[PDB]
Amino acid sequence: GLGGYMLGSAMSRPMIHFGNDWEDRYYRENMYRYPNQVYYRPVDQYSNQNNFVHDCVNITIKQHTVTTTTKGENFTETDVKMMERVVEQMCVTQYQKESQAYY
Repeated sequence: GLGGYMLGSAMSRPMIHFGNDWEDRYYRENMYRYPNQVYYRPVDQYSNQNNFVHDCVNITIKQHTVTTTTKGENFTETDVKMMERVVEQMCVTQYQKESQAYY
């Protein structure tokens, strides 16, 4: 749970076309190191994905930096920015089992 949320047991690595070839490659080359689990606050009612993705691209990104750097990993500012796109996806990629209606 992590308290307020559902840290789902695992989810898929997304694939995302960044609009630049090397930003696609940057993420893809890194998708192994990147999260395999994210928090989600469920869009039961609120609606637009960005509104709930707030607590994700906040607290998931924190919990995949702080808690990964703890073992001696380190994701750069760029690694983190790349992860934003993946975390907005993953949070939905999880609850998509309803929210394919929304996304």
